[PDB]
Amino acid sequence: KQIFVLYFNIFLIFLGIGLVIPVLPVYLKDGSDLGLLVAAFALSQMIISPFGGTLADKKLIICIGLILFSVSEFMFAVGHNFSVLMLSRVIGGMSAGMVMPGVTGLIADISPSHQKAKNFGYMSAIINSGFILGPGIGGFMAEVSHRMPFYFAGALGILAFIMSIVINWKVFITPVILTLVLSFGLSAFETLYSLYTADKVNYSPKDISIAITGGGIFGALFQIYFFDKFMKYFSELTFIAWSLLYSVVVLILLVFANDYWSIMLISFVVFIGFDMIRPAITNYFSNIAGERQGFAGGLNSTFTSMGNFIGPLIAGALFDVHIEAPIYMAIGVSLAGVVIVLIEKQHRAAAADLEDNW
Repeated sequence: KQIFVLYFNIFLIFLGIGLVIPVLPVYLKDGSDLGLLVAAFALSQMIISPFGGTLADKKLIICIGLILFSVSEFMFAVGHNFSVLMLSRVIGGMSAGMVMPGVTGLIADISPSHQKAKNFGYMSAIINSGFILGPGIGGFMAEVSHRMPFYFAGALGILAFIMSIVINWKVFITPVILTLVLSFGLSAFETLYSLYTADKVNYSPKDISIAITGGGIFGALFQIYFFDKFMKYFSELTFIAWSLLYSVVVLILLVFANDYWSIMLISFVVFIGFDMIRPAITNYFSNIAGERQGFAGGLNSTFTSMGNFIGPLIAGALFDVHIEAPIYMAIGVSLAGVVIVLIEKQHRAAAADLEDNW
């Protein structure tokens, strides 16, 4: 019971990131502006991640972050000016950066024995599922009212508050870039996808929402089942490389797909690669520094937030330049991740053979 509330809390916190994706066209009333709000959320989270951890060193921080998230969501619901939306996004990012440290601290202590190694993988899966389903749930809730999703998210924030009431940096260079790859490959893509599908083949908010929700659900189920079943076939690095290659294949063939049902079916299966990448990256981080737990989680969080900042910002500009440019951006970032994985494999093999020769 006391663990499920934390999972729902972090799910809601990361859902608040993408809840603005399908509705901001209505709120704007006149690319970069669309990505600016999610960038503000991510930037505030990244700034107050180390500060949030320092505060957590001094819990009530989770409750205060939940209250701040609720009030931020409510002012976004009642917001009408660009400044108000900017401030609401900033407080939402502060809430995220004050709630995530508390959840990370409490989940490690709550999980007994060796269960925390898989608990953190499940937490990463929850992060990815919430981040992906954000736009889908937002589009579904916007059907009754375009202002509705923020009232609904604020309400769930109050309910979450009530329920909660009731070293060497040489190695970390590899996973961190990978953390900066996935968050770059995913967020930017998911920031543009809607608009892309609204311009290339003229989707509808209902169709966009059902496509995103189906992709997220299929990706999450495939993730859990065949991630339990798939770590035996390959290793962590080979699995990451293959997932990046699969994501590249899916994105490339999505670029050359114009039919309605083809686009829908590929969107149902486009989120498998990232959903399998994220827990693998978390396991890589855990293996890299077992003793330095929490610090590795801190780097994971700050660089995930940095990726969520960087992705949409240039994704909007590239979209303003070319309609499918963010797709090429994501493909290039995933190819760079593949190259980095190969380089790290070469370095690992060289070190291993050197040690064996010694």
